Amino acid sequence: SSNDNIELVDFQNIMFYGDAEVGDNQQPFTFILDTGSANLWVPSVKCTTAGCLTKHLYDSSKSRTYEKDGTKVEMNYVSGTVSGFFSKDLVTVGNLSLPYKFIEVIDTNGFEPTYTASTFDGILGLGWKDLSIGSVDPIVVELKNQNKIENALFTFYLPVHDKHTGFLTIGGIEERFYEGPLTYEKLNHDLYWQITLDAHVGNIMLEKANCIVDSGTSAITVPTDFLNKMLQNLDVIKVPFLPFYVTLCNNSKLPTFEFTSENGKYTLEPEYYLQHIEDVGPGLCMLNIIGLDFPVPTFILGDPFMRKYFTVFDYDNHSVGIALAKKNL
Ligand SMILES: CCCCCc1ccc(C(=O)N(Cc2ccc(N(C)c3ccncc3)cc2)C2CCN(CCC(C)C)CC2)cc1
Repeated sequence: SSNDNIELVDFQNIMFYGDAEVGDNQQPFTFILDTGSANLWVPSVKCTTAGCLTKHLYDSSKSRTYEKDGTKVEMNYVSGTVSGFFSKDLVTVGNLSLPYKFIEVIDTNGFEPTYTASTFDGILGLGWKDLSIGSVDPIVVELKNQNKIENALFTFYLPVHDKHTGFLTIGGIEERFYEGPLTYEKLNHDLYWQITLDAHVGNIMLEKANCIVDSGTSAITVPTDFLNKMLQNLDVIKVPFLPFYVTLCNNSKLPTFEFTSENGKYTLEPEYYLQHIEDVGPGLCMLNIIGLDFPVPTFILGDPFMRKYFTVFDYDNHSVGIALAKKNL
């Protein structure tokens, strides 16, 4: 068949991770595979902060193919800076390798306590060129330019806890991952993977909303007027001053999301967006839904939508393909 398959392992419903390697000595890292960002971030041996000391670390000096670039990278994150510099070396994802401009991270003093909390070493972006720091070409675009993959496209088939493992697949579409038709939705900007759909939840309707498909987000985010409208009378309880909503897991009044285009119709039922706190039926659950206002009405179709729908990200045809994920492998 061909095609590069990268196993996705789940970590307690919050996130999933894939393995990649750096340098020709094959230095192993755990990565967040993030369609909402466009850079490869790797922690350096020269990083000496609590947490870096818990992570797998990059050592340029052990790698014959290291290629100095040193270009300073400064990123003032929300109260605390993340900083490093550019390096080039041989990145290996699955069974493919290529030279790539990544960011060797020196300091993580604004990505805490997030970094130490989780068990990933780095972040690997999969967005578009215009979204990167420096002007780095997307890994998949490059692999196509270097004739290593058939098509400039990747797919996500996400893990489902205690059910199956998952895959990022580079280079072509694999039939085993889905059921039903595979409809395509054209990008409306080459930045995030963003498409135009009509969003409809029972009575509430919003025509031609911007929908970002993003593996790096673990909620469905929703415009706040939408959320407010849609939660009235649902027997849901809002924990005061925090983006959390608590419900019995069997609340039969929970609504289904509806996204429609000319080409297709996508729904996301309660069972896909509930987090189970406890299952002593009727169970306690939280809604995996955040209100979030963008300059333009936007939905972030994150991990919950991707768990149900298999997704194709196509650089060549400037589009996202969506199909129902096979319940099993
Ligand atoms: C070696 C470590 C270096 C990594 C440093 C770092 C780089 C980039 C980002 C970031 O902005 N990211 C990447 C990022 C990915 C995952 C996370 N985490 C870990 C996460 C996600 C979901 N749930 C829990 C935790 C944090 C940050 C953002 C996240 C928000 N995205 C929203 C896009 C939306 C479509 C508008 C844009 C990209 C953070 C830290």
